[PDB]
Amino acid sequence: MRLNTLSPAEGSKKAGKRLGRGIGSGLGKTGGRGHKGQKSRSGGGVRR
Amino acid sequence: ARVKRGVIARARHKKILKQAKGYYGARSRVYRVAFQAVIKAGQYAYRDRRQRKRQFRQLWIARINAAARQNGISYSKFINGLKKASVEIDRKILADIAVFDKVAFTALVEKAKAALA
Amino acid sequence: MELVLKDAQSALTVSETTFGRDFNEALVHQVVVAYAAGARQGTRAQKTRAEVTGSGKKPWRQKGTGRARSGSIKSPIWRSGGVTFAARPQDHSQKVNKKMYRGALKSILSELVRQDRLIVVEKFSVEAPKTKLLAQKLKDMALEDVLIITGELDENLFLAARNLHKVDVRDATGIDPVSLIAFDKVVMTADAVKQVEEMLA
Amino acid sequence: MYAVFQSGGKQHRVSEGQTVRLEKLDIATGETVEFAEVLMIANGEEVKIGVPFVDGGVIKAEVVAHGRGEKVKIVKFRRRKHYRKQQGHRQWFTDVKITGISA
RNA sequence: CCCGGCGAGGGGAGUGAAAAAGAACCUGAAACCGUGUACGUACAAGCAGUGGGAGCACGCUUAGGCGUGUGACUGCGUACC
Ligand SMILES: [Mg+2]
Ligand SMILES: [Mg+2]
Ligand SMILES: [Mg+2]
Ligand SMILES: [Mg+2]
Ligand SMILES: [Mg+2]
Ligand SMILES: [Mg+2]
Ligand SMILES: [Mg+2]
Ligand SMILES: [Mg+2]
Ligand SMILES: [Mg+2]
Ligand SMILES: [Mg+2]
Ligand SMILES: [Mg+2]
Ligand SMILES: [Mg+2]
Ligand SMILES: [Mg+2]
Ligand SMILES: [Mg+2]
Ligand SMILES: [Mg+2]
Ligand SMILES: [Mg+2]
Ligand SMILES: [Mg+2]
Ligand SMILES: [Mg+2]
Ligand SMILES: [Mg+2]
Ligand SMILES: [Mg+2]
Ligand SMILES: [Mg+2]
Ligand SMILES: [Mg+2]
Ligand SMILES: [Mg+2]
Ligand SMILES: [Mg+2]
Ligand SMILES: [Mg+2]
Ligand SMILES: [Mg+2]
Ligand SMILES: [Mg+2]
Ligand SMILES: [Mg+2]
Ligand SMILES: [Mg+2]
Ligand SMILES: [Mg+2]
Ligand SMILES: [Mg+2]
Ligand SMILES: [Mg+2]
Ligand SMILES: [Mg+2]
Ligand SMILES: [Mg+2]
Ligand SMILES: [Mg+2]
Ligand SMILES: [Mg+2]
Ligand SMILES: [Mg+2]
Ligand SMILES: [Mg+2]
Ligand SMILES: [Mg+2]
Ligand SMILES: [Mg+2]
Ligand SMILES: [Mg+2]
Ligand SMILES: [Mg+2]
Repeated sequence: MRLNTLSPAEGSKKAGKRLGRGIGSGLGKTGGRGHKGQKSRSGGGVRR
Repeated sequence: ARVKRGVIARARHKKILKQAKGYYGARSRVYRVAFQAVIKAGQYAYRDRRQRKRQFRQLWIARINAAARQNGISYSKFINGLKKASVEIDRKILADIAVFDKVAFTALVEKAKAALA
Repeated sequence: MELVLKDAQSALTVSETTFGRDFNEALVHQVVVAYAAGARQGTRAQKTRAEVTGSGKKPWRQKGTGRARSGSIKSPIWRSGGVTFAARPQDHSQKVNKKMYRGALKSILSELVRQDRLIVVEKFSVEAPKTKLLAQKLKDMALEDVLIITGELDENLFLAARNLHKVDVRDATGIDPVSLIAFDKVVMTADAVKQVEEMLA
Repeated sequence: MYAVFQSGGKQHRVSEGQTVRLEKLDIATGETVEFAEVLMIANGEEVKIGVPFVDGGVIKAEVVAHGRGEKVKIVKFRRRKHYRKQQGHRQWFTDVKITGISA
Protein backbone atom coordinates (compact mmCIF):
# COMPACT_ATOMS: atom_id res chain seq x y z
CA MET A 1 0.00 0.00 0.00
CA ARG A 2 1.23 3.43 -1.05
CA LEU A 3 -0.34 6.86 -1.31
CA ASN A 4 -0.81 6.26 -5.05
CA THR A 5 -2.22 2.71 -4.89
CA LEU A 6 -5.52 3.17 -2.99
CA SER A 7 -8.90 3.20 -4.74
CA PRO A 8 -12.53 3.40 -3.56
CA ALA A 9 -15.21 0.72 -3.77
CA GLU A 10 -17.16 0.24 -6.98
CA GLY A 11 -20.44 2.11 -7.08
CA SER A 12 -19.68 4.75 -4.44
CA LYS A 13 -18.49 7.64 -6.65
CA LYS A 14 -21.37 8.60 -8.94
CA ALA A 15 -20.63 11.74 -10.96
CA GLY A 16 -22.92 14.74 -10.83
CA LYS A 17 -25.16 16.20 -13.50
CA ARG A 18 -23.86 19.10 -15.58
CA LEU A 19 -26.47 20.98 -17.60
CA GLY A 20 -26.05 22.93 -20.81
CA ARG A 21 -22.73 21.63 -22.14
CA GLY A 22 -23.49 20.55 -25.70
CA ILE A 23 -25.66 18.22 -27.75
CA GLY A 24 -23.80 14.98 -27.07
CA SER A 25 -24.12 15.10 -23.29
CA GLY A 26 -27.89 14.72 -23.46
CA LEU A 27 -28.64 17.80 -21.34
CA GLY A 28 -27.74 20.78 -23.51
CA LYS A 29 -29.77 23.87 -24.33
CA THR A 30 -32.90 23.78 -22.18
CA GLY A 31 -31.16 21.55 -19.63
CA GLY A 32 -34.05 19.24 -18.79
CA ARG A 33 -36.70 21.94 -18.31
CA GLY A 34 -38.85 21.82 -21.46
CA HIS A 35 -40.29 24.88 -23.24
CA LYS A 36 -41.70 28.21 -22.09
CA GLY A 37 -43.46 27.96 -18.74
CA GLN A 38 -43.50 29.29 -15.21
CA LYS A 39 -41.66 26.11 -14.17
CA SER A 40 -38.85 26.80 -16.66
CA ARG A 41 -37.91 30.18 -15.18
CA SER A 42 -35.14 31.08 -12.76
CA GLY A 43 -36.89 30.88 -9.40
CA GLY A 44 -40.12 29.45 -10.78
CA GLY A 45 -42.54 27.04 -9.19
CA VAL A 46 -45.52 27.00 -6.85
CA ARG A 47 -45.64 26.69 -3.08
CA ARG A 48 -46.45 23.46 -1.25
CA ALA B 1 -8.75 27.06 -9.62
CA ARG B 2 -9.30 29.36 -12.57
CA VAL B 3 -9.22 27.65 -15.98
CA LYS B 4 -8.35 29.48 -19.20
CA ARG B 5 -9.81 28.34 -22.52
CA GLY B 6 -7.20 29.70 -24.94
CA VAL B 7 -5.03 26.70 -25.82
CA ILE B 8 -7.86 24.16 -26.15
CA ALA B 9 -10.16 26.48 -28.09
CA ARG B 10 -7.45 27.31 -30.64
CA ALA B 11 -6.69 23.66 -31.40
CA ARG B 12 -10.38 22.91 -31.93
CA HIS B 13 -10.88 25.62 -34.55
CA LYS B 14 -7.77 24.54 -36.47
CA LYS B 15 -9.13 21.01 -36.88
CA ILE B 16 -12.23 22.23 -38.71
CA LEU B 17 -10.40 24.81 -40.83
CA LYS B 18 -8.04 22.11 -42.15
CA GLN B 19 -10.92 19.95 -43.41
CA ALA B 20 -12.24 22.95 -45.36
CA LYS B 21 -9.28 23.72 -47.59
CA GLY B 22 -9.87 24.25 -51.28
CA TYR B 23 -13.24 25.88 -50.66
CA TYR B 24 -14.13 29.30 -52.03
CA GLY B 25 -13.86 32.57 -50.16
CA ALA B 26 -14.91 32.69 -46.53
CA ARG B 27 -15.63 28.95 -46.62
CA SER B 28 -11.92 28.24 -46.12
CA ARG B 29 -10.97 31.25 -43.94
CA VAL B 30 -13.74 31.91 -41.38
CA TYR B 31 -14.74 29.43 -38.70
CA ARG B 32 -18.46 30.22 -38.57
CA VAL B 33 -18.85 29.77 -42.33
CA ALA B 34 -16.43 26.84 -42.61
CA PHE B 35 -18.07 24.75 -39.87
CA GLN B 36 -21.36 24.68 -41.78
CA ALA B 37 -19.54 23.67 -44.97
CA VAL B 38 -17.81 20.70 -43.33
CA ILE B 39 -21.13 19.51 -41.89
CA LYS B 40 -22.84 19.65 -45.30
CA ALA B 41 -19.98 17.80 -47.02
CA GLY B 42 -20.39 14.89 -44.61
CA GLN B 43 -24.12 14.73 -45.25
CA TYR B 44 -23.53 14.52 -49.00
CA ALA B 45 -20.82 11.86 -48.72
CA TYR B 46 -23.07 9.56 -46.69
CA ARG B 47 -25.83 9.85 -49.30
CA ASP B 48 -23.46 9.36 -52.25
CA ARG B 49 -22.11 6.04 -50.98
CA ARG B 50 -25.62 4.78 -51.80
CA GLN B 51 -26.02 6.50 -55.18
CA ARG B 52 -22.61 5.25 -56.33
CA LYS B 53 -23.91 1.69 -56.50
CA ARG B 54 -26.92 2.90 -58.51
CA GLN B 55 -24.94 4.98 -61.02
CA PHE B 56 -22.59 2.12 -61.92
CA ARG B 57 -25.20 -0.60 -62.46
CA GLN B 58 -27.10 1.81 -64.70
CA LEU B 59 -23.90 2.29 -66.74
CA TRP B 60 -23.17 -1.43 -67.15
CA ILE B 61 -26.73 -2.04 -68.37
CA ALA B 62 -26.51 0.60 -71.10
CA ARG B 63 -23.31 -0.95 -72.50
CA ILE B 64 -24.71 -4.49 -72.57
CA ASN B 65 -27.71 -3.14 -74.47
CA ALA B 66 -25.50 -1.49 -77.10
CA ALA B 67 -23.35 -4.58 -77.63
CA ALA B 68 -26.34 -6.93 -77.69
CA ARG B 69 -28.31 -4.94 -80.29
CA GLN B 70 -25.28 -5.26 -82.55
CA ASN B 71 -25.58 -9.07 -82.44
CA GLY B 72 -29.30 -8.96 -83.21
CA ILE B 73 -30.98 -9.12 -79.79
CA SER B 74 -32.11 -6.74 -77.07
CA TYR B 75 -31.14 -6.43 -73.41
CA SER B 76 -34.45 -7.86 -72.19
CA LYS B 77 -34.22 -11.01 -74.29
CA PHE B 78 -30.50 -11.48 -73.65
CA ILE B 79 -30.88 -11.47 -69.86
CA ASN B 80 -33.86 -13.84 -69.92
CA GLY B 81 -31.94 -16.22 -72.16
CA LEU B 82 -28.93 -16.45 -69.86
CA LYS B 83 -31.10 -17.33 -66.86
CA LYS B 84 -32.58 -20.23 -68.83
CA ALA B 85 -29.06 -21.41 -69.70
CA SER B 86 -27.86 -21.25 -66.06
CA VAL B 87 -25.16 -18.65 -66.70
CA GLU B 88 -24.43 -16.73 -63.50
CA ILE B 89 -22.07 -14.02 -64.77
CA ASP B 90 -23.18 -10.61 -63.52
CA ARG B 91 -23.60 -7.17 -65.05
CA LYS B 92 -20.19 -5.78 -64.10
CA ILE B 93 -18.25 -8.61 -65.75
CA LEU B 94 -20.48 -8.62 -68.85
CA ALA B 95 -19.94 -4.91 -69.54
CA ASP B 96 -16.19 -5.56 -69.30
CA ILE B 97 -16.10 -8.46 -71.76
CA ALA B 98 -18.16 -6.39 -74.20
CA VAL B 99 -15.45 -3.72 -74.43
CA PHE B 100 -12.23 -5.75 -74.29
CA ASP B 101 -13.21 -9.09 -75.90
CA LYS B 102 -15.84 -9.00 -78.63
CA VAL B 103 -15.21 -12.59 -79.76
CA ALA B 104 -16.12 -14.05 -76.37
CA PHE B 105 -19.18 -11.80 -76.09
CA THR B 106 -20.57 -13.20 -79.34
CA ALA B 107 -20.20 -16.71 -77.92
CA LEU B 108 -22.39 -15.69 -74.98
CA VAL B 109 -25.09 -14.33 -77.30
CA GLU B 110 -25.22 -17.57 -79.29
CA LYS B 111 -25.73 -19.49 -76.03
CA ALA B 112 -28.65 -17.26 -74.99
CA LYS B 113 -30.33 -17.58 -78.40
CA ALA B 114 -30.12 -21.37 -78.25
CA ALA B 115 -31.76 -21.43 -74.82
CA LEU B 116 -34.61 -19.19 -75.97
CA ALA B 117 -35.20 -21.27 -79.11
CA MET C 1 0.82 -12.78 17.49
CA GLU C 2 4.57 -12.98 17.97
CA LEU C 3 7.00 -10.28 16.85
CA VAL C 4 10.72 -11.00 16.56
CA LEU C 5 13.37 -8.53 17.68
CA LYS C 6 16.47 -7.67 15.68
CA ASP C 7 18.80 -6.29 18.35
CA ALA C 8 18.09 -8.90 21.05
CA GLN C 9 16.49 -11.95 19.29
CA SER C 10 13.74 -12.05 21.91
CA ALA C 11 10.03 -12.63 21.33
CA LEU C 12 7.19 -10.20 22.01
CA THR C 13 3.52 -11.17 22.15
CA VAL C 14 0.77 -9.00 20.64
CA SER C 15 -2.92 -9.29 19.85
CA GLU C 16 -4.21 -11.09 16.77
CA THR C 17 -7.10 -8.68 16.15
CA THR C 18 -4.71 -5.69 16.06
CA PHE C 19 -1.91 -7.16 13.92
CA GLY C 20 -3.45 -10.13 12.10
CA ARG C 21 -6.42 -8.68 10.24
CA ASP C 22 -6.84 -8.51 6.49
CA PHE C 23 -6.70 -5.34 4.43
CA ASN C 24 -9.93 -3.33 4.07
CA GLU C 25 -8.97 -1.05 1.20
CA ALA C 26 -12.31 0.77 0.91
CA LEU C 27 -12.27 1.69 4.60
CA VAL C 28 -8.65 2.88 4.56
CA HIS C 29 -9.22 5.07 1.50
CA GLN C 30 -12.05 6.94 3.20
CA VAL C 31 -10.01 7.80 6.30
CA VAL C 32 -6.94 8.85 4.29
CA VAL C 33 -9.01 11.11 2.03
CA ALA C 34 -10.67 12.71 5.07
CA TYR C 35 -7.27 13.45 6.60
CA ALA C 36 -6.09 15.58 3.68
CA ALA C 37 -9.43 17.39 3.54
CA GLY C 38 -8.83 18.50 7.14
CA ALA C 39 -5.57 20.22 6.24
CA ARG C 40 -7.10 22.88 3.97
CA GLN C 41 -7.41 26.56 4.86
CA GLY C 42 -10.32 27.70 2.70
CA THR C 43 -9.36 31.38 2.56
CA ARG C 44 -10.48 33.12 -0.65
CA ALA C 45 -13.35 35.15 -2.12
CA GLN C 46 -14.49 37.06 -5.20
CA LYS C 47 -16.88 39.97 -5.74
CA THR C 48 -20.46 39.58 -6.93
CA ARG C 49 -22.33 42.18 -8.95
CA ALA C 50 -23.31 43.78 -5.63
CA GLU C 51 -19.72 44.15 -4.37
CA VAL C 52 -18.03 45.78 -7.37
CA THR C 53 -17.50 49.54 -7.15
CA GLY C 54 -19.79 51.75 -9.22
CA SER C 55 -23.18 53.42 -9.12
CA GLY C 56 -26.60 52.00 -9.96
CA LYS C 57 -27.32 54.33 -12.87
CA LYS C 58 -28.77 52.74 -16.01
CA PRO C 59 -26.17 53.12 -18.80
CA TRP C 60 -28.66 54.17 -21.50
CA ARG C 61 -32.43 54.27 -21.87
CA GLN C 62 -34.53 51.17 -22.49
CA LYS C 63 -35.92 51.92 -25.97
CA GLY C 64 -34.84 53.86 -29.03
CA THR C 65 -31.04 53.83 -29.32
CA GLY C 66 -30.62 50.64 -31.35
CA ARG C 67 -28.54 48.72 -28.79
CA ALA C 68 -29.13 45.71 -26.59
CA ARG C 69 -30.77 46.53 -23.27
CA SER C 70 -28.56 47.21 -20.25
CA GLY C 71 -29.38 47.79 -16.62
CA SER C 72 -26.12 47.85 -14.69
CA ILE C 73 -22.44 48.43 -15.31
CA LYS C 74 -21.64 45.67 -12.78
CA SER C 75 -23.30 43.00 -14.89
CA PRO C 76 -21.41 39.67 -15.02
CA ILE C 77 -21.58 39.87 -18.83
CA TRP C 78 -19.56 43.09 -19.11
CA ARG C 79 -15.81 43.43 -18.81
CA SER C 80 -14.93 44.51 -15.25
CA GLY C 81 -18.26 43.29 -13.84
CA GLY C 82 -19.10 40.85 -11.10
CA VAL C 83 -18.50 37.11 -10.93
CA THR C 84 -21.72 35.16 -11.36
CA PHE C 85 -21.19 32.59 -8.60
CA ALA C 86 -18.40 34.19 -6.56
CA ALA C 87 -16.66 32.17 -3.84
CA ARG C 88 -16.76 32.56 -0.05
CA PRO C 89 -14.49 31.24 2.69
CA GLN C 90 -15.51 27.70 3.57
CA ASP C 91 -14.67 24.64 5.66
CA HIS C 92 -13.79 21.37 3.93
CA SER C 93 -13.46 19.01 6.91
CA GLN C 94 -15.41 15.76 7.07
CA LYS C 95 -16.65 13.62 9.94
CA VAL C 96 -15.10 10.22 10.66
CA ASN C 97 -16.79 7.73 12.98
CA LYS C 98 -14.72 6.72 15.99
CA LYS C 99 -15.05 2.99 15.28
CA MET C 100 -14.23 3.59 11.61
CA TYR C 101 -11.08 5.60 12.39
CA ARG C 102 -9.81 2.92 14.76
CA GLY C 103 -10.66 0.07 12.40
CA ALA C 104 -8.64 1.63 9.59
CA LEU C 105 -5.62 1.92 11.88
CA LYS C 106 -5.69 -1.79 12.69
CA SER C 107 -5.65 -2.82 9.03
CA ILE C 108 -2.77 -0.44 8.24
CA LEU C 109 -0.72 -1.89 11.10
CA SER C 110 -1.71 -5.43 10.11
CA GLU C 111 -0.46 -4.91 6.56
CA LEU C 112 2.87 -3.36 7.57
CA VAL C 113 3.66 -6.67 9.27
CA ARG C 114 2.89 -8.74 6.17
CA GLN C 115 5.16 -6.61 3.97
CA ASP C 116 8.00 -6.56 6.54
CA ARG C 117 7.94 -2.78 6.95
CA LEU C 118 7.67 -2.83 10.76
CA ILE C 119 10.56 -3.70 13.09
CA VAL C 120 10.63 -3.75 16.90
CA VAL C 121 13.50 -2.90 19.26
CA GLU C 122 13.94 -2.41 23.00
CA LYS C 123 15.66 0.98 23.07
CA PHE C 124 16.49 3.77 20.64
CA SER C 125 18.38 6.89 21.72
CA VAL C 126 21.54 8.96 21.37
CA GLU C 127 23.79 10.57 23.97
CA ALA C 128 23.94 14.10 22.59
CA PRO C 129 21.68 16.23 20.36
CA LYS C 130 23.96 15.97 17.33
CA THR C 131 22.71 15.26 13.82
CA LYS C 132 25.96 13.52 12.86
CA LEU C 133 25.42 11.12 15.75
CA LEU C 134 21.92 9.99 14.76
CA ALA C 135 22.88 9.73 11.09
CA GLN C 136 25.64 7.25 11.94
CA LYS C 137 23.29 4.99 13.91
CA LEU C 138 20.79 4.74 11.05
CA LYS C 139 23.46 3.72 8.54
CA ASP C 140 24.60 0.80 10.73
CA MET C 141 21.05 -0.57 10.77
CA ALA C 142 20.71 0.18 7.02
CA LEU C 143 17.84 2.68 7.16
CA GLU C 144 17.31 5.77 5.00
CA ASP C 145 13.60 6.69 5.04
CA VAL C 146 12.15 5.85 8.43
CA LEU C 147 9.50 6.76 10.99
CA ILE C 148 10.42 6.30 14.66
CA ILE C 149 7.69 5.72 17.25
CA THR C 150 8.97 5.88 20.82
CA GLY C 151 7.13 5.36 24.09
CA GLU C 152 8.02 8.70 25.67
CA LEU C 153 9.25 11.91 24.07
CA ASP C 154 13.03 12.43 24.06
CA GLU C 155 14.55 15.90 23.91
CA ASN C 156 17.80 14.71 22.32
CA LEU C 157 16.24 12.33 19.81
CA PHE C 158 13.82 15.03 18.67
CA LEU C 159 16.54 17.64 18.13
CA ALA C 160 19.00 15.37 16.32
CA ALA C 161 16.38 14.40 13.71
CA ARG C 162 15.12 17.90 12.92
CA ASN C 163 17.47 18.60 10.01
CA LEU C 164 17.00 15.23 8.29
CA HIS C 165 13.93 15.54 6.08
CA LYS C 166 13.76 11.79 5.42
CA VAL C 167 13.49 10.91 9.14
CA ASP C 168 10.56 11.64 11.45
CA VAL C 169 9.99 11.11 15.17
CA ARG C 170 6.70 10.74 17.05
CA ASP C 171 5.34 9.23 20.23
CA ALA C 172 2.59 6.65 20.64
CA THR C 173 -0.19 9.16 21.32
CA GLY C 174 0.59 11.11 18.14
CA ILE C 175 0.15 8.55 15.35
CA ASP C 176 -1.81 9.44 12.21
CA PRO C 177 -2.90 7.15 9.35
CA VAL C 178 -1.17 9.02 6.53
CA SER C 179 2.38 9.00 7.88
CA LEU C 180 2.20 5.26 8.58
CA ILE C 181 1.82 4.74 4.83
CA ALA C 182 4.11 7.49 3.51
CA PHE C 183 7.34 6.21 5.08
CA ASP C 184 9.37 3.31 3.74
CA LYS C 185 10.07 1.68 7.11
CA VAL C 186 8.62 1.92 10.63
CA VAL C 187 10.58 1.47 13.88
CA MET C 188 8.73 0.99 17.17
CA THR C 189 10.19 0.39 20.61
CA ALA C 190 8.68 -2.20 22.93
CA ASP C 191 7.14 0.49 25.14
CA ALA C 192 5.40 2.06 22.13
CA VAL C 193 3.89 -1.26 21.02
CA LYS C 194 2.38 -1.74 24.47
CA GLN C 195 0.54 1.60 24.49
CA VAL C 196 -0.69 1.35 20.90
CA GLU C 197 -2.59 -1.88 21.57
CA GLU C 198 -4.08 -0.32 24.70
CA MET C 199 -5.45 2.70 22.84
CA LEU C 200 -6.76 0.48 20.03
CA ALA C 201 -7.93 -2.61 21.95
CA MET D 1 -5.69 -16.06 -71.06
CA TYR D 2 -8.04 -15.09 -68.25
CA ALA D 3 -10.72 -16.56 -66.01
CA VAL D 4 -13.71 -15.37 -63.97
CA PHE D 5 -14.40 -16.57 -60.43
CA GLN D 6 -16.39 -15.40 -57.41
CA SER D 7 -15.20 -14.76 -53.86
CA GLY D 8 -16.67 -12.71 -51.04
CA GLY D 9 -20.01 -12.01 -52.68
CA LYS D 10 -18.32 -10.40 -55.70
CA GLN D 11 -16.82 -11.63 -58.98
CA HIS D 12 -13.38 -10.99 -60.46
CA ARG D 13 -11.68 -11.34 -63.85
CA VAL D 14 -8.00 -12.17 -63.47
CA SER D 15 -4.83 -13.05 -65.38
CA GLU D 16 -1.77 -14.95 -64.20
CA GLY D 17 0.66 -12.85 -62.20
CA GLN D 18 -2.00 -10.37 -61.06
CA THR D 19 -2.60 -9.20 -57.50
CA VAL D 20 -6.24 -9.00 -56.41
CA ARG D 21 -7.73 -7.48 -53.26
CA LEU D 22 -10.62 -9.49 -51.78
CA GLU D 23 -12.59 -9.63 -48.55
CA LYS D 24 -10.94 -11.05 -45.45
CA LEU D 25 -10.00 -14.73 -45.69
CA ASP D 26 -9.17 -17.03 -42.78
CA ILE D 27 -5.78 -18.09 -44.21
CA ALA D 28 -2.30 -17.30 -42.92
CA THR D 29 -0.15 -14.75 -44.74
CA GLY D 30 2.03 -17.30 -46.52
CA GLU D 31 -0.17 -20.21 -47.51
CA THR D 32 -1.90 -21.06 -50.78
CA VAL D 33 -5.63 -20.79 -51.43
CA GLU D 34 -7.73 -22.64 -53.98
CA PHE D 35 -10.75 -21.50 -56.00
CA ALA D 36 -12.66 -24.34 -57.65
CA GLU D 37 -15.79 -22.43 -58.67
CA VAL D 38 -14.88 -20.94 -62.05
CA LEU D 39 -17.47 -19.22 -64.24
CA MET D 40 -15.61 -18.98 -67.57
CA ILE D 41 -12.16 -19.39 -69.10
CA ALA D 42 -11.14 -17.59 -72.30
CA ASN D 43 -7.90 -18.72 -73.94
CA GLY D 44 -7.58 -16.72 -77.14
CA GLU D 45 -10.65 -17.53 -79.29
CA GLU D 46 -11.25 -20.80 -77.41
CA VAL D 47 -13.95 -20.03 -74.84
CA LYS D 48 -15.48 -22.23 -72.14
CA ILE D 49 -18.73 -21.18 -70.47
CA GLY D 50 -19.88 -22.71 -67.21
CA VAL D 51 -23.46 -23.84 -66.64
CA PRO D 52 -22.93 -22.59 -63.99
CA PHE D 53 -19.35 -23.83 -63.41
CA VAL D 54 -16.61 -25.05 -65.72
CA ASP D 55 -15.88 -28.73 -65.19
CA GLY D 56 -12.29 -29.31 -64.13
CA GLY D 57 -11.44 -25.62 -63.90
CA VAL D 58 -9.53 -24.35 -60.88
CA ILE D 59 -7.50 -21.26 -59.95
CA LYS D 60 -4.51 -21.25 -57.59
CA ALA D 61 -3.29 -18.24 -55.64
CA GLU D 62 -1.02 -17.26 -52.76
CA VAL D 63 -1.85 -14.98 -49.84
CA VAL D 64 0.48 -11.98 -49.72
CA ALA D 65 -0.98 -9.40 -47.30
CA HIS D 66 -3.62 -8.50 -44.73
CA GLY D 67 -4.69 -5.06 -43.62
CA ARG D 68 -7.32 -2.36 -43.23
CA GLY D 69 -8.40 0.12 -45.88
CA GLU D 70 -8.65 3.88 -45.74
CA LYS D 71 -10.85 5.47 -43.10
CA VAL D 72 -14.27 6.93 -43.92
CA LYS D 73 -16.41 9.28 -41.83
CA ILE D 74 -20.13 8.90 -41.10
CA VAL D 75 -21.97 12.16 -40.40
CA LYS D 76 -25.64 12.45 -39.43
CA PHE D 77 -27.40 15.77 -38.91
CA ARG D 78 -31.04 16.84 -38.56
CA ARG D 79 -31.50 20.57 -38.97
CA ARG D 80 -33.49 22.49 -36.33
CA LYS D 81 -34.06 19.30 -34.29
CA HIS D 82 -31.04 19.44 -31.94
CA TYR D 83 -29.49 16.21 -33.21
CA ARG D 84 -25.99 15.27 -34.40
CA LYS D 85 -23.81 12.13 -34.45
CA GLN D 86 -20.52 10.92 -35.98
CA GLN D 87 -18.58 7.68 -36.50
CA GLY D 88 -15.53 6.23 -38.24
CA HIS D 89 -14.90 3.05 -40.22
CA ARG D 90 -12.04 0.95 -41.59
CA GLN D 91 -12.55 -2.24 -43.61
CA TRP D 92 -10.44 -5.42 -43.67
CA PHE D 93 -9.04 -6.90 -46.89
CA THR D 94 -6.81 -9.73 -48.13
CA ASP D 95 -4.42 -9.60 -51.09
CA VAL D 96 -3.68 -12.69 -53.18
CA LYS D 97 -1.54 -13.29 -56.25
CA ILE D 98 -2.68 -15.48 -59.13
CA THR D 99 -0.09 -18.18 -59.78
CA GLY D 100 -1.91 -20.70 -61.97
CA ILE D 101 -5.02 -21.01 -64.14
CA SER D 102 -5.97 -24.40 -65.54
CA ALA D 103 -9.03 -25.90 -67.20
C1' C E 1 31.54 55.58 -44.04
C1' C E 2 27.38 56.12 -48.00
C1' C E 3 22.18 57.97 -50.29
C1' G E 4 18.89 61.93 -48.62
C1' G E 5 16.61 68.58 -47.28
C1' C E 6 23.22 69.80 -42.16
C1' G E 7 15.62 65.74 -42.87
C1' A E 8 12.33 61.23 -42.03
C1' G E 9 14.01 56.54 -43.47
C1' G E 10 17.54 53.11 -44.89
C1' G E 11 22.43 50.15 -46.43
C1' G E 12 27.38 48.85 -44.54
C1' A E 13 31.04 48.62 -40.18
C1' G E 14 31.15 47.31 -35.05
C1' U E 15 28.91 45.20 -29.78
C1' G E 16 26.65 40.89 -28.13
C1' A E 17 25.67 33.74 -27.17
C1' A E 18 21.73 36.05 -30.25
C1' A E 19 19.95 42.68 -33.53
C1' A E 20 14.53 38.72 -37.57
C1' A E 21 17.00 40.96 -29.03
C1' G E 22 17.74 48.21 -31.96
C1' A E 23 14.57 51.15 -27.88
C1' A E 24 7.03 51.25 -32.19
C1' C E 25 12.63 46.27 -28.33
C1' C E 26 10.53 38.18 -24.68
C1' U E 27 7.27 34.73 -27.40
C1' G E 28 4.66 36.57 -31.58
C1' A E 29 -1.77 33.18 -33.04
C1' A E 30 -6.28 34.73 -36.11
C1' A E 31 -9.21 38.04 -38.99
C1' C E 32 -7.29 41.55 -42.74
C1' C E 33 -3.61 43.21 -46.99
C1' G E 34 0.57 41.90 -50.64
C1' U E 35 4.91 39.74 -54.04
C1' G E 36 6.48 34.91 -56.49
C1' U E 37 5.57 29.93 -58.79
C1' A E 38 2.16 25.41 -60.78
C1' C E 39 -2.66 24.39 -62.73
C1' G E 40 -7.77 26.36 -64.25
C1' U E 41 -10.65 30.43 -66.47
C1' A E 42 -13.43 35.26 -71.81
C1' C E 43 -20.74 30.55 -75.76
C1' A E 44 -21.46 30.41 -69.99
C1' A E 45 -27.04 30.23 -65.88
C1' G E 46 -28.60 29.18 -59.25
C1' C E 47 -26.44 27.45 -50.98
C1' A E 48 -20.64 26.82 -54.74
C1' G E 49 -20.33 20.90 -52.30
C1' U E 50 -20.42 15.71 -53.13
C1' G E 51 -20.06 10.72 -56.55
C1' G E 52 -17.52 9.91 -61.34
C1' G E 53 -13.43 11.71 -64.42
C1' A E 54 -9.62 13.33 -68.71
C1' G E 55 -5.46 16.51 -69.43
C1' C E 56 -1.10 19.27 -67.28
C1' A E 57 2.93 20.02 -63.47
C1' C E 58 6.02 17.60 -59.95
C1' G E 59 8.46 13.48 -56.59
C1' C E 60 8.90 8.10 -57.35
C1' U E 61 13.12 4.82 -54.32
C1' U E 62 11.44 -2.71 -57.54
C1' A E 63 9.98 0.87 -63.31
C1' G E 64 6.24 -0.68 -61.91
C1' G E 65 2.42 1.89 -60.55
C1' C E 66 2.10 4.96 -56.56
C1' G E 67 2.09 9.96 -53.68
C1' U E 68 1.16 15.65 -54.10
C1' G E 69 -1.22 20.32 -56.51
C1' U E 70 -4.98 21.73 -60.10
C1' G E 71 -10.10 20.24 -61.94
C1' A E 72 -12.37 20.50 -68.52
C1' C E 73 -16.89 17.63 -68.80
C1' U E 74 -20.95 14.98 -66.25
C1' G E 75 -25.34 12.57 -62.15
C1' C E 76 -27.55 14.46 -57.34
C1' G E 77 -28.23 18.85 -54.43
C1' U E 78 -33.04 25.66 -51.99
C1' A E 79 -27.26 27.86 -45.43
C1' C E 80 -27.37 27.71 -39.78
C1' C E 81 -30.10 29.04 -35.06
MG1 LIG F 1 -32.81 14.27 -25.41
MG1 LIG G 1 -36.32 16.98 -15.88
MG1 LIG H 1 -36.15 29.38 -25.54
MG1 LIG I 1 -46.67 25.90 -25.16
MG1 LIG J 1 -46.52 25.75 -20.21
MG1 LIG K 1 -43.61 23.08 -18.40
MG1 LIG L 1 -35.64 27.77 -20.52
MG1 LIG M 1 -36.64 34.34 -15.29
MG1 LIG N 1 -35.09 36.38 -10.62
MG1 LIG O 1 -3.14 30.06 -11.78
MG1 LIG P 1 -15.15 24.67 -30.64
MG1 LIG Q 1 -7.15 34.56 -44.46
MG1 LIG R 1 -5.18 30.64 -44.61
MG1 LIG S 1 -15.33 32.03 -34.55
MG1 LIG T 1 -15.72 52.13 -10.43
MG1 LIG U 1 -32.30 52.86 -7.59
MG1 LIG V 1 -29.90 58.32 -10.85
MG1 LIG W 1 -13.26 42.26 -11.67
MG1 LIG X 1 -13.31 12.76 18.95
MG1 LIG Y 1 -29.61 20.33 -44.30
MG1 LIG Z 1 15.80 74.52 -44.95
MG1 LIG a 1 19.68 58.31 -39.61
MG1 LIG b 1 30.67 39.25 -33.15
MG1 LIG c 1 14.66 35.46 -20.87
MG1 LIG d 1 9.05 40.88 -30.80
MG1 LIG e 1 -0.01 35.76 -39.45
MG1 LIG f 1 -1.51 28.35 -67.39
MG1 LIG g 1 -9.23 27.82 -73.11
MG1 LIG h 1 -13.16 28.83 -74.81
MG1 LIG i 1 -24.16 29.23 -79.04
MG1 LIG j 1 -29.48 27.24 -68.41
MG1 LIG k 1 -23.34 34.13 -63.80
MG1 LIG l 1 -31.81 23.98 -60.74
MG1 LIG m 1 -16.39 16.63 -58.85
MG1 LIG n 1 -13.20 10.70 -57.91
MG1 LIG o 1 -5.08 21.17 -69.83
MG1 LIG p 1 -9.04 22.31 -70.96
MG1 LIG q 1 -20.75 18.50 -60.47
MG1 LIG r 1 -29.74 18.36 -60.10
MG1 LIG s 1 -30.54 22.39 -56.44
MG1 LIG t 1 -34.93 22.84 -48.63
MG1 LIG u 1 -31.83 25.60 -40.36
